[PDB]
Amino acid sequence: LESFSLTSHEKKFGVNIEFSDVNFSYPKQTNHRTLKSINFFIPSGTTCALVGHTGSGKSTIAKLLYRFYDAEGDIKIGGKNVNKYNRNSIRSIIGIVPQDTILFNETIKYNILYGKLDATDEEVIKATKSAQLYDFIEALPKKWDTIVGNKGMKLSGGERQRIAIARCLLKDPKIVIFDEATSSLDSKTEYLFQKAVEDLRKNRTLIIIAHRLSTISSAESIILLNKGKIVEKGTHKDLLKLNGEYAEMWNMQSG
Repeated sequence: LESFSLTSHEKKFGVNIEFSDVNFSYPKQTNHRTLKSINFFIPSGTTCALVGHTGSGKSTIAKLLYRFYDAEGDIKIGGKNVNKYNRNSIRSIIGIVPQDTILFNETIKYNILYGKLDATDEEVIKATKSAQLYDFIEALPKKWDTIVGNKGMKLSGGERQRIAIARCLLKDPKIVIFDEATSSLDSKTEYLFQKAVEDLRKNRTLIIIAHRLSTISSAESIILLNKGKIVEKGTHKDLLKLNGEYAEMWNMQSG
């Protein structure tokens, strides 16, 4: 098995992603599939939002890109089939910012550099400034050396996810998978999000798993899943005009 390699252009600007007639069920899910005849293509260096009710199969798409499970059908990165490569060379070009990040019981700086144990203090500062985490850390009583985790200072979900964003910028992958955990209790969370997304997206292919549709409206492509099937695809304006399920959700969430 080969090791995945990005072209020089791909390294500079990002890589495309395609799923072709992809079908999956989890090992214990012995009656039904979580994903059904999934076809989509993400152009390199663009953003793609995956939307849909819980159950739709949104997060399973990510797990298959990161090779957590094997699917039937074809997953291709940069036109190349992932089944020709060893898993670790695929994962090295993908960064996950999950809904919920578990912290090591260690300094905040240790938790960040885990993205790339190598990083210079300078790369670490830049990552933490992009993640919107620098003023939070400068204000801490031990700053960098503050012990976090479950013995240690407790961080919100928003804050832990900013560590995850920083880990990811340090990793510097060419694919970023970002499960959004903005809160409709506080509009600063979404503004922080976008500030991060702006830096995250820079010269990368970015997939956003969205639960709140407003985080996603300027995404170059939105894919709406309904029970494992992709039922609609396009940009925000087009999906509203379609007046289908994305328009229904959008209006419920808008009130």
